[PDB]
Amino acid sequence: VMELITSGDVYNRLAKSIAPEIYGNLDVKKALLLLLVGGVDKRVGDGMKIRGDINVCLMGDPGVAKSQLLKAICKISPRGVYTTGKGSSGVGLTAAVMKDPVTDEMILEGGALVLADNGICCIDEFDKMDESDRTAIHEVMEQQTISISKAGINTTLNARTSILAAANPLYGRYNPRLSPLDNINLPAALLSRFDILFLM
DNA sequence: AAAAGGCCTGCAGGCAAGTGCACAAACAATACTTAAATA
Ligand SMILES: Nc1ncnc2c1ncn2[C@@H]1O[C@H](COP(=O)(O)OP(=O)(O)OP(O)(O)=S)[C@@H](O)[C@H]1O
Repeated sequence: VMELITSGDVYNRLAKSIAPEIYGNLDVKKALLLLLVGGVDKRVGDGMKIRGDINVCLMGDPGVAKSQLLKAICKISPRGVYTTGKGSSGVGLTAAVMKDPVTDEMILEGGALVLADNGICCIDEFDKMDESDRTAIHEVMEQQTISISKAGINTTLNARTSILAAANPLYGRYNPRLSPLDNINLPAALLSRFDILFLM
């Protein structure tokens, strides 16, 4: 580590060595560096916690190869996990609980997110994620708290996670005639939870 | 085998494309009125 700190340019060094198979769009790789490092927080004590994690989202077309960037990152991040928008249903991605009848206890069956705790959740096709399911993610902005009160079980399960998403303009490639945030169908109550938006 | 939690798809939630068009006013010159020139 001392070797690295001495080797200099470490910031832009990693900013280059990230995604070391693709050249260009340096800025988004910069943001990905900032995400994977994360590592801040404010448990204010005797009061409100503050998520010190990053929620960066994209926007573009297949030509951007953003799914490759996701493979890159959540391969580079320890604990990282990948998925798609429609890959896992709502209850599939958040959590599924079984009231174990043997000891009548709580079993958590690997919600994508809880698996994602202390890791970066890669997400594709976030536009088609069936906004009725956008509630779970929307829940994630309020990090490390996924509360579920159904089927005789009413308890919480925390997931320290940073979410990386990949979206598409609804009109395909892009609508020049229309303003931004039209291309980006996401209701502002989602952007405001995101920190960085990178339309490409 | 059916009744009770949960989640998937048929009905339509909806509205801009868009043409018809039924409102209006001068409209272009109607139809007729009234002063003048000639026997
Ligand atoms: N800067 C780049 N360096 C190397 N390959 C690139 C670069 N930009 C695009 N590509 C290529 O673009 C191809 C398209 O990748 P895809 O995963 O299909 O795109 P994408 O990530 O799905 O974008 P979305 O999610 O459809 S918007 C990849 O296989 C890359 O090889």
